[PDB]
Amino acid sequence: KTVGTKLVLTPQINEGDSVLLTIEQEVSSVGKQATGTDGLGPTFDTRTVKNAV
Amino acid sequence: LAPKVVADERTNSVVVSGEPKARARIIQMVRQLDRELQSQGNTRVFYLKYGKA
Repeated sequence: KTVGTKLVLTPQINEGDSVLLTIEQEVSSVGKQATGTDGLGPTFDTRTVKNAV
Repeated sequence: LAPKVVADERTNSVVVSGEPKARARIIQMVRQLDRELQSQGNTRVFYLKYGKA
C-alpha cells in the first residue's frame, strides 16, 4: 500500500478559466517504523479528502 | 435502351451510360451534387467545459 503524501488528481478545464478538480488525497503514516498495533497488520494515520471542486 | 446512372467510390467517379442529352444533363447533375460541406458538417465535436465527456 502506498502511504505518504499522495495527490491523485484528474483536472478538467472550463473553456475559459475555472478548473474542475477531481481530488483523492491524504497524508497517511504507519505511526512509528519501530512501533506495533493492538491489531495484527500495520495501521495508518491518514488525512484524506476525495471530492470534485 | 435509354440513359442510366452509376458511380465508383474508389475514385469517386460518376458513370453515365446513354445519350449525349444524358451527357449534357448528367454533367449538370455531377455539378449539382459535387458541392462540398460548408463549415458545419454531419458530425460536430462539443468541447464540454464543466461536464465530463
